[PDB]
Amino acid sequence: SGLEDKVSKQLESKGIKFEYEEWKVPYVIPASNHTYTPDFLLPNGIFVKTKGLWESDDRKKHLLIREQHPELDIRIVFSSSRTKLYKGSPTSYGEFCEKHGIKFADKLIPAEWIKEPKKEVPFDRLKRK
Amino acid sequence: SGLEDKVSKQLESKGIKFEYEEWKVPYVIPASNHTYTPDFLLPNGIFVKTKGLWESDDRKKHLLIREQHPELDIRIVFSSSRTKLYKGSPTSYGEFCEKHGIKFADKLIPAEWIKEPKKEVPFDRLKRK
Repeated sequence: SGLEDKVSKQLESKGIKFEYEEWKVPYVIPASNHTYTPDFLLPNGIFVKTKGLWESDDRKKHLLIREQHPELDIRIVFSSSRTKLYKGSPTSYGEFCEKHGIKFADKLIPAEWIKEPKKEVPFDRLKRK
Repeated sequence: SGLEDKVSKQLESKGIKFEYEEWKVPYVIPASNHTYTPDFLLPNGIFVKTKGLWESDDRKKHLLIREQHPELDIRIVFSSSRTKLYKGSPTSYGEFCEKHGIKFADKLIPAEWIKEPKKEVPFDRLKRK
C-alpha cells in the first residue's frame, strides 16, 4: 500500500531496523448460533424456502443445516434455478442443488411434493416464531 | 416476496393447510482458523499494522486477536483515524480504538513508540511467514 511504503521509507530514513510482514499470529473465530426460517411447512412435514437471489453464504448455511439436522426435509423453490452461482460461474443454483442432494423446483411447489406421505417433524428441536 | 405470494396462492387454491414462517431451525456456523500478519515488527517488540479502510470485519478480528494473544503489543497506524466506522456512524476509527484500549497513530509510526524499552516477543507462539 502507499501507506505501508511511507511507513517503510520513514523507518529506513531514520535508520530503524524492522521485520516486514515476517510473522503470523494464529487465532480462532468462535462458532456462532443462528436460526433459519423456512417460508412454508407443508402438512406432510416438508419445509419449503422460496428464493430469488441465492448467495454463497445462503448456500453454506443450507449445507450446515442439512449436516446438523439430517431429519429435516427442507426444499427450495427458486424464481429460477438456472441463475448462475455468480456473474462468471458456469454452474447454476439447480446444479449446486443436485450436487448436494437438495430437492428444488422453480416458481411453484410441485404437486408431487404435496402428495408425498407424511413424516414426523421433531418440533422439540425447533423454535416457534 | 412476489414469489412467496404466488406459492401461497397456489397452495390455498389446492386447499393445502400450511404454516407460514412459523418455525425457526437453529444451526451453528463452525469455528474457523485464521492468522493475522502485522505489517511491521519494531526492534523493541511492538507490532504495527497499517490501515486505510478498517471495516467491521477487520475490527472484530482485531478484538479476537487481542483476547487470544494478550502477550502481544499490536498497534495501528491509520491513513486517517477520523474516518467513520461506516456510512452514517457517529464514531471514528480512533474513537473505537480508545474505547477498546487499542494504541494508534496517523500516517507514520510515532517517534516515541520507536523509543519505548524493548520487550521480548514470544516467537514460539508465532508462525514465520
